[PDB]
Amino acid sequence: ATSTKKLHKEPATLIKAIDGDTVKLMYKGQPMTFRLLLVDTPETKHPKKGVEKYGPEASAFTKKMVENAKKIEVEFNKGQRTDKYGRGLAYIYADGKMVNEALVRQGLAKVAYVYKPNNTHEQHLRKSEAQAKKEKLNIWS
Ligand SMILES: Cc1cn([C@H]2C[C@H](OP(=O)(O)O)[C@@H](COP(=O)(O)O)O2)c(=O)[nH]c1=O
Ligand SMILES: [Ca+2]
Repeated sequence: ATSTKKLHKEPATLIKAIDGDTVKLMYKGQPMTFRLLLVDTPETKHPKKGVEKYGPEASAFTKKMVENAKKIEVEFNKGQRTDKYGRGLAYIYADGKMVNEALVRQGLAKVAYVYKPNNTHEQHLRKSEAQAKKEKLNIWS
């Protein structure tokens, strides 16, 4: 934790975006896929369901946002660095834009998994979801 000052923000290079909630970044030389902490996007794959309303689109935001971005950083919480899959969870940042929250403020996502204490950003995306719901964004539509 040295001086850092809480959570640290590490650069990274965008490789390939899967959907709203998941992408492959080159965090410290080495390809790796990442999961968005406290956040869920309408399922997109797994037949165990099908295209969740706002699914395809829900992924038509994270992609570019990352592509249109010239640089991006990753913020590790305080809990586990990755989930039982090899996919690390963080609020991936894009030009100071909280994708996880960005997507939340947009009605393209829901607040899922708040983990203790790997959720040092709860409230934040919470107020947003309330705003995207107080008006009726996509889902909450
Ligand atoms: C976001 C998140 C997902 N996970 C795991 C739980 C879920 O398991 P299960 O798939 O078996 O239901 C899965 C949901 O991630 P997806 O939104 O990619 O499905 O990832 C965590 O353990 N901690 C997390 O913060
Ligand atoms: Ca999802």
